Amino acid sequence: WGNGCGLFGKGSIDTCAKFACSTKAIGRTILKENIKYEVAIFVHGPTTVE
Amino acid sequence: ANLAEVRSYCYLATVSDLSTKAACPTMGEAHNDKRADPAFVCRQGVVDRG
Repeated sequence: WGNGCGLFGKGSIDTCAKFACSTKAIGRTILKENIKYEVAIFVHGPTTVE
Repeated sequence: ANLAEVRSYCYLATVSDLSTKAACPTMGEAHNDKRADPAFVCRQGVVDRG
């Protein structure tokens, strides 16, 4: 009665809130011929600080 | 001289339509479009392949 209902006791309730995303802590995979390396060789021949 | 229902267990039929969203290894999980509406019941698994 207190709040509009005819009998006294437990009444059902099913509420809902919305959902979309903001900051996605994304993550991915690394499949193991596309691997190329870049090596640089120097020679301690004549030089200057420059 | 006014009852009310409470629950309803079923014995069932409709187990006719099918779906199988495939995902290759390392390509992650598989999301079946039939997951937007209770139109169907989905469950994931994995298959040995290549």
